[PDB]
Amino acid sequence: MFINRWLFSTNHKDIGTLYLLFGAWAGMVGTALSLLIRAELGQPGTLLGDDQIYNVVVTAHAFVMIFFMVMPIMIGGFGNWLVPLMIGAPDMAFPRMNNMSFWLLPPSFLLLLASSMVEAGAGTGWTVYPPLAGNLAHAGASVDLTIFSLHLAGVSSILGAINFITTIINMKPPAMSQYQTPLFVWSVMITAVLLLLSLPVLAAGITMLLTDRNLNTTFFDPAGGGDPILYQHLFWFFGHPEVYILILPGFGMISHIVTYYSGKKEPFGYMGMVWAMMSIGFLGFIVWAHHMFTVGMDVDTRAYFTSATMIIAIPTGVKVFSWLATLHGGNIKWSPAMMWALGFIFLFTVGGLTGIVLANSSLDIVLHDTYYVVAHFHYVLSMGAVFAIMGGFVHWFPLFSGYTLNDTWAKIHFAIMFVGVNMTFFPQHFLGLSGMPRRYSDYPDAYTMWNTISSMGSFISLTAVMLMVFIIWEAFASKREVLTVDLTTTNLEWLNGCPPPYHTFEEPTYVNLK
Amino acid sequence: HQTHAYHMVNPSPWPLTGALSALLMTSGLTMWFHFNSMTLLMIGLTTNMLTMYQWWRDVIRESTFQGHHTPAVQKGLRYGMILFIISEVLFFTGFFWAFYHSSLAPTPELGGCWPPTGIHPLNPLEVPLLNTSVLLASGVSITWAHHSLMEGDRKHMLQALFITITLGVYFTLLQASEYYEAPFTISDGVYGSTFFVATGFHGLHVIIGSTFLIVCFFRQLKFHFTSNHHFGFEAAAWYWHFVDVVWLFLYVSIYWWGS
Amino acid sequence: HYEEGPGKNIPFSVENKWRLLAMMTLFFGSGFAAPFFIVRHQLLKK
Amino acid sequence: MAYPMQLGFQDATSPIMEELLHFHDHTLMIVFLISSLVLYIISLMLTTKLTHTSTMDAQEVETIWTILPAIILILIALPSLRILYMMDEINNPSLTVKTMGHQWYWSYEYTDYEDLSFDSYMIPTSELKPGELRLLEVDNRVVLPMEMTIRMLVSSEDVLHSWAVPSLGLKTDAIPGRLNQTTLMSSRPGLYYGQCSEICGSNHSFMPIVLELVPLKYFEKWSASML
Amino acid sequence: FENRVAEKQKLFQEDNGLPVHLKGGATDNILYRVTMTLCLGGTLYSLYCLGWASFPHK
Amino acid sequence: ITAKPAKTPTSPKEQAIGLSVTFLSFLLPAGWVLYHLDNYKKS
Amino acid sequence: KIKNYQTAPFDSRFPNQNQTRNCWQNYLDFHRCEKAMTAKGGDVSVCEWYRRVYKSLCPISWVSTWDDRRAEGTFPGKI
Amino acid sequence: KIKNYQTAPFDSRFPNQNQTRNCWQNYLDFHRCEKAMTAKGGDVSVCEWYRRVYKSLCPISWVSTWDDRRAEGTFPGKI
Amino acid sequence: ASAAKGDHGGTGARTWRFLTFGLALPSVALCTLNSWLHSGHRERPAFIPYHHLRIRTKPFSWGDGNHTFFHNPRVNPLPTGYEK
Ligand SMILES: CCCCCCCCCCCCCCCCCC(=O)OCC(COC(=O)CCCCCCCCCCCCCCCCC)OC(=O)CCCCCCCCCCCCCCCCC
Ligand code: HEA
Ligand code: HEA
Ligand SMILES: CCCCC/C=C\C/C=C\C/C=C\C/C=C\CCCC(=O)O[C@H](COC(=O)CCCCCCCCCCCCCCCCC)COP(=O)(O)OCCN
Ligand SMILES: CCCCCC/C=C\CCCCCCCCCC(=O)O[C@H](COC(=O)CCCCCCCCCCCCCCC)COP(=O)(O)OC[C@@H](O)CO
Ligand SMILES: CCCCCC/C=C\CCCCCCCCCC(=O)O[C@H](COC(=O)CCCCCCCCCCCCCCC)COP(=O)(O)OC[C@@H](O)CO
Ligand SMILES: CCCCCCCCCCO[C@@H]1O[C@H](CO)[C@@H](O[C@H]2O[C@H](CO)[C@@H](O)[C@H](O)[C@H]2O)[C@H](O)[C@H]1O
Ligand SMILES: C[C@H](CCC(=O)O)[C@H]1CC[C@H]2[C@@H]3[C@H](O)C[C@@H]4C[C@H](O)CC[C@]4(C)[C@H]3C[C@H](O)[C@]12C
Ligand SMILES: C[C@H](CCC(=O)O)[C@H]1CC[C@H]2[C@@H]3[C@H](O)C[C@@H]4C[C@H](O)CC[C@]4(C)[C@H]3C[C@H](O)[C@]12C
Ligand code: CUA
Ligand SMILES: [O-][O-]
Ligand SMILES: [Cu+2]
Ligand SMILES: [Mg+2]
Ligand code: NA
Ligand code: NA
Repeated sequence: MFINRWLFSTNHKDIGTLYLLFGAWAGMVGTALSLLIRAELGQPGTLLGDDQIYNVVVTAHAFVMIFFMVMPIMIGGFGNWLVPLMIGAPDMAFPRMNNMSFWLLPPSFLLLLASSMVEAGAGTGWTVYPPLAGNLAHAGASVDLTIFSLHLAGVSSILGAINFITTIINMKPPAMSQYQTPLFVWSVMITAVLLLLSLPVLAAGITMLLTDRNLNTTFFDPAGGGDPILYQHLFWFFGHPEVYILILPGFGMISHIVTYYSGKKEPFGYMGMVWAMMSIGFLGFIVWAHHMFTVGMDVDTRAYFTSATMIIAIPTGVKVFSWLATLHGGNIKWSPAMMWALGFIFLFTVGGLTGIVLANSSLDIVLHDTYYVVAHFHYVLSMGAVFAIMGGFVHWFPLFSGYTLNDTWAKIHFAIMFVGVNMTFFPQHFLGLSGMPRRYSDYPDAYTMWNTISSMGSFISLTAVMLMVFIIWEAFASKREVLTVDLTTTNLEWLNGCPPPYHTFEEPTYVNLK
Repeated sequence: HQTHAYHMVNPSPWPLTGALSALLMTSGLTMWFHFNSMTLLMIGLTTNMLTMYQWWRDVIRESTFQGHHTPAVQKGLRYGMILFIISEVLFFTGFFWAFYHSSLAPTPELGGCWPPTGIHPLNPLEVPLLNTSVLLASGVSITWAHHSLMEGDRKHMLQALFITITLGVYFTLLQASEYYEAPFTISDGVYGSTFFVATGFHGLHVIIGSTFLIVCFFRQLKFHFTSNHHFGFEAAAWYWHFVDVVWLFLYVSIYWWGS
Repeated sequence: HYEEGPGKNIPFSVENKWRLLAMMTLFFGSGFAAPFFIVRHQLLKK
Repeated sequence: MAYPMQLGFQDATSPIMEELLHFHDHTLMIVFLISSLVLYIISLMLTTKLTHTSTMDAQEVETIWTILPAIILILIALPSLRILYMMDEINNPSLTVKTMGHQWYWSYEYTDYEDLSFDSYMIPTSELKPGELRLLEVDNRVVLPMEMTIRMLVSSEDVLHSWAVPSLGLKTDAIPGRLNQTTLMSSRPGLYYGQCSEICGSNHSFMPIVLELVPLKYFEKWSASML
Repeated sequence: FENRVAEKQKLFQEDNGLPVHLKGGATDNILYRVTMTLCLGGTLYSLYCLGWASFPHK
Repeated sequence: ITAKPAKTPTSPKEQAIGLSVTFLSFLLPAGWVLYHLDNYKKS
Repeated sequence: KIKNYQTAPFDSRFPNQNQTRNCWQNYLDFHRCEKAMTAKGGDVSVCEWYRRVYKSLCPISWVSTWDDRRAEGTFPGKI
Repeated sequence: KIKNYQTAPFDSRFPNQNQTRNCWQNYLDFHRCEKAMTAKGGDVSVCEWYRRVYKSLCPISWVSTWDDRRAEGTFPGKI
Repeated sequence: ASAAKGDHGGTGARTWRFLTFGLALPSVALCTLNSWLHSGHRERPAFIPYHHLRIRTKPFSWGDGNHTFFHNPRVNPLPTGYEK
């Protein structure tokens, strides 16, 4: 029965639980890598070794945080748990294929582990650009294992996307239109469309790198008439959509959290929120070359990409102001999830704004490949995606588990993490403006003070991660079983109790048309 | 028990065996490329085939033999197959992008021209044109099979499907011959790279699509399809038209315009 | 059928909070420790 | 070069770098303003016992928060693109220099008349002369004439690199098989520092760029001295 | 051929509690065990190969 | 949210144990590796 | 000899950051001209402009490799 | 180099019945070559092959019109 | 386009069979004839060891490392030229 239940699952809740466990474990791996980065940089000189071992750490840090922590938690975990419940569906459309999307991830992770253990690792950046990633500058199996790791993660997410789109279009109550589904469901559906379209291009690109490395193709090798920049286009055609994939489920959870703890039955401006997510998803496909403003493209192309990138601020700003307008007039419950969501709104805004700085190709010449970029994306990832994850985890942990957290402990955890991430990343703006490059194991002496402070911040965030593990333990250790929650009339996922039975909605909801 | 129409699937081992088969094929490719051994790769290919065989066998048991494919379930599968074909289109888009990138801006190493110096392309009016008529013809014959099935005509459905499969096999044998006769190779710079990787992934999809049609042929021989309910046949036809359309883009882009 | 309810819908047991603490400590600890030992492995390798 | 506790850009050494400084000041004002408005409005929403929980109409307010950001974006893009097109202008240089990235150092070629070339390696910390800068000095600097429009051509003989000099506003990727062009004009003599800005393997952190800007007559004496 | 689908319908709807991947009878169990043994053995073998490849060799 | 009282309440002493054990499980292995870095960069 | 050459002027055919083709074109133009002026009975001094432009713009290793391949008979451009 | 010119040889670039571009290209080549020479000081003698070919192939009225347009400043080809 | 054919009334099995045997398979037959006319081997070209062709950055994982997967000795030279 244990093997049938946990290895042969066809149940959306159990598969969601597997994803949350997997992503939590991955988050520890990714945290350890981030501390190794910041230990290397925490004083001038060399701690570990040269840039090879250092950038194997950096490369792994990124792949783990993006592919094994954020996407499994948001899409595999919250998505599987919540989407069927929020539409009254009895499971996902392809409940058995869903289980394969999960079980492809431990093999994917194993391949990433193997890449770092064989030879000298893949010290390429998570972008894996040739020729550094090719078979002369990275001879041996490491980069190929990294490519295969991405292939399996890609197949996992493509099949998961097919499952989520089909479920969300086909398995709503017959009276419920698309404009009566909750914003988190919208956010997953749009994320899934972005995955469906972008991951096959990445797959094409890394397959060409594989064949350049092993079958004597020359897609990216000038000696055969190839072009390293073609790889960059193919990678970023996926890689910009990918960052909207990382944030969109977060936006959907933030909408639910802000609505709930404002005591509101609904988010402000529902159709505007749907419009904004669809707009961001669409614009996210036509801006990729803002990752390439120093490669030598023609000036009119740089002007187009500057302009198209900045217009994404418009729909994003509609969401930010609509969250504020959802708070407006609320009976505010200062829960720990609400604290995560408020921190999200402000810190995501700061990071989005430094993204708009970077969108200007002229200024990006000086800022590209510096820590200003690192500061931008850790505000949206370490203080946006992660805050949405933490807010959703503390909000929905009682649903998934049946047990309550200690709210005071969760508030302490939020406070520590807030200090730690801001101490880590805010000084990195100064390091970037003043010219410290990315992917360096050591820096000119002038950069010491802010690197020192940034590394001290990373230890504070480590203390938060450790505290989080204790808090989850304390909840399972004490076994305070949920009785009721507020606002079930507008939060259907709670209405089958905590945790919901293995099978829910065996008798579907009744919704009439009138 | 339930009063919805959706399918609650029995707990299954095939997701796990499929995922493990992926691990074995990828680590197996790694062993083959770097440690001169095909062992793991052969295991992985075998377990992958066993997994697909048993998984789709079970989908047949669930639908033809157990009745779980209600119209709502069928509608979901229709969406699923369309979405899968869309992802496959985007996969090929990456290879077309590579082809146009290289051929519209030929670098000095090629001679600054396309085709590169020293490359002698196949004549697109010879076997490539024949291959084009073969796949176009198989799109007509599969449409005849579809209409025969809908009209209840077992004999002509089987005849038309057999013709469709024969043409797919003919394409595959023509392409295998052309690969062998080609005076350029995958190692002949970016010309050979784009030619063989793009037509090679296409040829793989022809083999997949032909295999799918063959599955449909034997299920039709076994009376699985009704005149109204035959989604495996519809999916294999959609996939077949997709394979035909990719070929037409390859033919116009790589064989003809790129010659 | 499977067991249902709080502490029953999970692949690990919460019947004893100290057994649980050991499990969770092995689980999260092993993930946090793995990068340090891989780095050690690479530094020792050569 | 950067100095301890620096918060902003290195002092501008070229006219284009000064334009970027003023453009950054303009854009950072907007970033600070919007950031602080969002922070303020959050606090405003959270500090009243007054409530309004029934359905709120959104149409009117969404005009304002699409049109106002649209105007702000235009006010950023206008000077942004002005500077972009300024950088691209025909400048008619008096000198062309090539640099080739390598693992892990830069070589330079001055082949307008004489066929001069040389390699430029980081000075190891153990060999620094007293008062010289850790990770930044090189053995052979890029000698160049000040107050003159110079064409720099950038490529690589192995993996990607990127050739950067922050105080001149310069960063041009070094890509094998490709010859990328940028223009260099220093308003002042002196020593101007930069570092490799595309991950390139083991010693990415340790292949700096040092320009040495000198009057034309001194540049000519230096080139003449290489015959 | 003759249409024997009704007899397969009877077989696969038999109330024997078996999951669909085993409902065809003893052949199903054999094929399943072959498949799982190859997967789990090959996975163990792949781990061995990692250990071998993780240290300098040849 | 409302909830039943804890079935198995976790006293402050019990919490100090779980917290210490949790923190040690992160800190000791990494500590051991980092302490021995120099011992690795010579072997 | 209309000279006093300092460096290669702006060429409207090659107005963008990628100057690869500019180096390649002037290298071909020099060598096509130098071949014309040998096989038909003239002076290579007529080819000098292309020579100065490609020498100014082209990486020394590119010139060296192209020269080697012309001598080998493997240069893929038409001269 | 030496002569013995009889008529314009087969040219693989223009293998078909329409020879318009063969006449045009050789006319352009001659006048391009000639401009190149009369500048740098050298000898139009090196241009002679193009001159013989275009004179062989081109209708007199086409040459005459193209010459008139070059003098007028209205010739649309690049020389 | 309407092409130049003409049928409908009802697109059905009979019409698609008619297209299969009356248009599609005749077209295959003609292209097969065309192809078997222009078959027969071209004069293979002089070998020139162009550096953008016969690329070898890593040995192939089969044979002697130096032969492509569908190597044809008659028309595929090695980096050092044609084989004996
Ligand atoms: C929670 C705390 C954790 C601890 C970690 C820190 C957290 C950050 C809080 C710290 C809150 C600080 C609020 C404004 C900081 C600006 C510091 C500055 O002087 O900036 C200088 C400029 C460049 O300037 C120059 O070119 C020359 C500078 C010197 C001028 C001449 C004066 C000479 C003496 C200098 C004295 C110092 C002046 C400072 C003046 C200070 C005025 C405020 O650098 C930059 O662009 C860096 C910023 C890039 C983009 C971030 C903008 C969004 C922030 C708005 C809300 C804060 C979010 C923080 C995120 C968190 C906020 C809640
Ligand atoms: C969750 C992840 C995430 C998100 C959501 C974003 C969002 C954005 N990003 Fe970012 N980005 C990354 C993750 C992300 N990014 C990563 C990982 C990289 C590095 C890749 C690498 O090289 O490894 C990167 C790199 C990157 C670059 C390349 C810089 C370089 O390498 O030189 C650029 C350039 O344009 C950019 C811009 C933006 C912009 C304009 C947005 C916008 O979507 C932000 C829009 C939001 C707002 C503007 C705030 C809210 C709006 C209002 C309150 C309205 C009013 C505002 C205005 C009028 C301006 N990003
Ligand atoms: C989601 C993505 C993500 C996240 C969260 C982080 C988090 C952190 N990152 Fe990372 N980072 C990247 C993605 C991310 N990073 C990427 C893409 C790059 C560029 C790679 C490249 O150059 O190739 C990068 C690069 C990068 C660099 C630059 C390296 C260089 O240029 O040399 C640095 C340096 O300080 C850094 C530090 C950190 C630190 C200290 C944290 C810390 O804030 C981490 C603190 C811990 C957490 C945030 C908790 C994580 C765990 C969970 C959320 C699970 C919780 C459990 C449950 C809910 C059950 N990162
Ligand atoms: C009957 C043939 C006719 C149709 C073609 C059918 C089969 C194609 C099969 C697979 C194609 C997939 C990979 C494409 C890789 C290259 C194969 C290209 C097609 C091919 O077969 O190319 C051959 C080379 O094969 C080679 O290198 C070796 C090829 C074998 C090793 C491939 C290993 C790489 C596989 C990587 C796949 C990654 C997939 C990831 C998908 C993830 C999606 C999210 C060409 O032979 P040649 O001798 O160079 O020239 C002919 C000269 N006479
Ligand atoms: C470098 C080498 C990398 C190798 C990576 C290999 C990784 C994968 C190993 C794959 C093993 C596959 C085993 C067969 C999977 C069959 C899935 C399938 O067919 O799933 C179906 C749904 O997907 C649908 O339809 C939609 C259509 C079916 C999709 C099947 C796709 C197989 C995956 C191939 C990879 C695709 C990537 C595409 C883009 C490049 C059915 O869903 P179930 O939930 O099962 O049942 C629902 C019941 O109601 C049915 O009665
Ligand atoms: C040389 C030998 C090589 C062999 C290699 C083989 C590799 C792939 C094999 C090809 C795919 C075979 C798929 C067979 C699917 C059979 C199951 C099926 O068709 O199942 C049908 C459902 O369709 C469904 O799940 C739809 C199922 C969709 C499957 C789609 C598969 C697409 C291919 C995936 C792999 C892509 C790889 C890409 C690589 C880059 C069942 O429903 P019906 O038909 O309505 O019947 C019910 C009626 O009887 C009621 O009256
Ligand atoms: C970036 C994340 C890491 C954050 C930092 C971790 C915080 C410190 C945790 C303590 O770790 C322990 O520290 C001891 C030193 O205090 C080490 O004992 C070592 O030192 C002792 C005395 O010098 C000897 O008794 C021991 O035998 C010898 O192993 C021991 O191995 C190590 O487990
Ligand atoms: C970047 C991509 C080329 C990728 C490649 O090198 O492979 C090219 C192909 C088509 C180009 C676009 C088209 O030429 C249309 C537009 C032309 C404008 O001058 C710039 C924006 C513009 C929208 C171009 C942006 C960019 O250069 C595009 C998108
Ligand atoms: C028409 C559509 C749906 C209305 C509905 O059926 O409920 C709504 C939803 C969101 C609206 C958009 C958003 O409110 C954002 C923009 C706001 C401007 O005031 C008008 C254009 C603007 C782009 C809006 C146009 C239109 O009214 C949209 C697109
Ligand atoms: Cu060279 Cu980084
Ligand atoms: O990517 O922003
Ligand atoms: Cu982007
Ligand atoms: Mg870069
Ligand atoms: Na360091
Ligand atoms: Na049908």
